[PDB]
Amino acid sequence: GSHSMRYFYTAMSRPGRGEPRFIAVGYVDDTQFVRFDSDAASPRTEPRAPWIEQEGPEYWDRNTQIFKTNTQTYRESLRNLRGYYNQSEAGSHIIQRMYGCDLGPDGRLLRGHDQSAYDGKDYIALNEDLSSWTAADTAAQITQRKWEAARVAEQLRAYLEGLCVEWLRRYLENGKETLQRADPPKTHVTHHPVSDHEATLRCWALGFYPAEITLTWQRDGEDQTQDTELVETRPAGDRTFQKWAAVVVPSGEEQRYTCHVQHEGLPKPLTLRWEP
Amino acid sequence: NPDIVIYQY
Amino acid sequence: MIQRTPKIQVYSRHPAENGKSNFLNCYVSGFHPSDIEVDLLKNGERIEKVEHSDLSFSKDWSFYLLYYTEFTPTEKDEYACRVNHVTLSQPKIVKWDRDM
Repeated sequence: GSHSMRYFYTAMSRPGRGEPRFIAVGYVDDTQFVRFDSDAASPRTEPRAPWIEQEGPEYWDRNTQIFKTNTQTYRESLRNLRGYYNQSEAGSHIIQRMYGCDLGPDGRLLRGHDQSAYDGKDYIALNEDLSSWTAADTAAQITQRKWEAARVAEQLRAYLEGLCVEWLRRYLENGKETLQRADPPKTHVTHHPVSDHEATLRCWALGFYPAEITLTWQRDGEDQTQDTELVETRPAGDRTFQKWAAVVVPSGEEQRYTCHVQHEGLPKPLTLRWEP
Repeated sequence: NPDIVIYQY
Repeated sequence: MIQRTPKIQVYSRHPAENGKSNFLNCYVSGFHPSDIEVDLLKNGERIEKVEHSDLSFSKDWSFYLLYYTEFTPTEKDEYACRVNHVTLSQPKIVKWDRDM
């Protein structure tokens, strides 16, 4: 599983246009709680969720030192990777990092993660065993040799099993009312004529949290995946999410179609039809 | 809270 | 180098109701690299006050951003979101449709 914490780092070079930008954001499930941007007026770590604002100056100062050290480290790493790939000095490149812990319903660690990408492609990732690496190509094997010599994986296992779970459990308690309460979707089916012979049936899910959800259309109990337009789950802007699924149906056959909804906040799945 | 495992690639 | 086209959705925070204050959202996702230009439009012209979320990305490494502004839906006014990205030969405009 029911909870997780993730940090997302993005480092972007911009030759001829200044120093590389480093941004870090932190999430508990689908709630962002922290941000750091090296391009800010006076780069420092900022709160982004009410339940983190109570943390003292020691917390923000330690985070700022970690993110400032990372800013310099990713600038050097971008230069290293440009060389490993024999790339021109003219182009912009990006290193991304995503890491964190996943806790089951019992509050116990299910899985630890630490993944990196270069220009949108998997580069190096810590394996499930929390001790070995998967390096996607010859360049990433150079980073693998450095990280094995530095014993990076042992340090990451200690973080993921220890401080990551400790801090995730602390945030989950300080924000119990907004993080542990699953808001069930508000659902409804709308109908929109396409012509005199067809209509769109759109099944809506609004104001739900967490973002994970399944919306499907069936015709006489048969899945309509090929004929369904399913939009990506999108943020409403108030920490809740939205999603819809639509099917074009012959006019007069709407009763044969059902929308199926599965979400954490719904103990049993829903079956909805258009109700004129 | 983020980790302090900071190494160049 | 991987480059991915942005997916664009234009919608309101709350169900549209003419004359009632709401928020107009333009959600761009699934793109790479991160530089992207997003304009919220009111009758074909740029909206002055527009805010945006912090740059983050999904499990597949693609970026996403939310651009948002306060608005009041009316019968006469048309809204849209205009997006440009290195993967697009020209800007892509998606009109706001209250039924989507």
